[PDB]
Amino acid sequence: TYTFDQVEKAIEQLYPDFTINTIEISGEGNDCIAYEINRDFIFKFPKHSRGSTNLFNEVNILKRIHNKLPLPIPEVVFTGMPSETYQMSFAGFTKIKGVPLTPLLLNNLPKQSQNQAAKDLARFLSELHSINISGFKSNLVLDFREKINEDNKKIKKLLSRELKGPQMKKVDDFYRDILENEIYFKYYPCLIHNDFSSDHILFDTEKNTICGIIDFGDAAISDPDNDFISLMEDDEEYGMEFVSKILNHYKHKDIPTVLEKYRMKEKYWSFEKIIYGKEYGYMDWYEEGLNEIRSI
Ligand SMILES: NC[C@H]1O[C@H](O[C@H]2[C@H](O)[C@@H](O[C@H]3O[C@H](CO)[C@@H](O)[C@H](N)[C@H]3O)[C@H](N)C[C@@H]2N)[C@H](O)[C@@H](O)[C@@H]1O
Ligand SMILES: O=c1c(O)c(-c2ccc(O)c(O)c2)oc2cc(O)cc(O)c12
Ligand SMILES: [Cl-]
Repeated sequence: TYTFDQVEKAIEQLYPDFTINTIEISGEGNDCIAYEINRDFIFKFPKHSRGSTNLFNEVNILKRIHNKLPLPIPEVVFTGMPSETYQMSFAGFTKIKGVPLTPLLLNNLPKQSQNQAAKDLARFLSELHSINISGFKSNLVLDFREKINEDNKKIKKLLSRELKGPQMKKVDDFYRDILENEIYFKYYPCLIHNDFSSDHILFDTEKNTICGIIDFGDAAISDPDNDFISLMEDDEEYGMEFVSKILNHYKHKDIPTVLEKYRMKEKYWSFEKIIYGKEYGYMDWYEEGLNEIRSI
């Protein structure tokens, strides 16, 4: 964690001409804390080394796709420096004014506004997924089969003395079932947002139109279907019906596939909670995942 004195000092070092008048905490994620500075900029500071690589990733991707997208995205204006601890010490982005398009907010909109929102997200995704990926930096590729095998290995290392025989057999089976299913690894890899959820979609209540996409730190080259299944959850997201509208504008050509990927992903969450948990020292996510795994 950081003091305001630390943030200001960090920025002053690299941007001595930049006058800081105001600084307040803007937000906080698992990877970075955000500061709003002079009410003009969002500055992200990594909470840890791992978070710093997401920050570093966001900056590189945003630089590459700048003015290629049909909706406003953060623009990099300030960058920090690498250390032995952080790949990037901080970054300052233009602030995009607006509020998040919550499930609540969306469902209260004129049926036309909802439909237009679905159209704007579709064409945003269409152009993003169309961006030319050759000449893209290292690390950017996220091969799904590589991910699952690596995860499987991790679950095995973590849970071998935590599960009983029948319970681990269930784990093996699930991972077996995933890996022997071609549709998961068959996609054309494209540049994807990879955390495309309602809290990263900023909305203009005056125009009743989406006015920005934020938080590219998870972006990668992978399965573009990821950017639909993330919006499709019923608890914290928009739901299968609204995403379906988005799918039509996208001109999507295998929607049951999208659906099959959604359901697999929802089941898979227990395992991510174990892994993401253990890695981020979230003993709460680990125990939840562990308890879920010891069940249905
Ligand atoms: N909270 C409970 C929910 O958790 C996940 O969904 C949420 C994601 O976790 C969020 O993203 C954060 O966590 C990810 C790792 O999980 C990170 O990669 C990402 N950078 C983070 O911003 C995203 N913004 C919203 C989405 N609804 C599960 O899928 C969902 O079933 C479950 O109900
Ligand atoms: O410009 C930004 C902005 O406005 C918001 C934002 C976030 C949550 C809110 O509830 C809100 O009202 C605004 O955050 C961002 C996060 C970024 O990574 C980059 C940005 O540029 C902004
Ligand atoms: Cl300067």
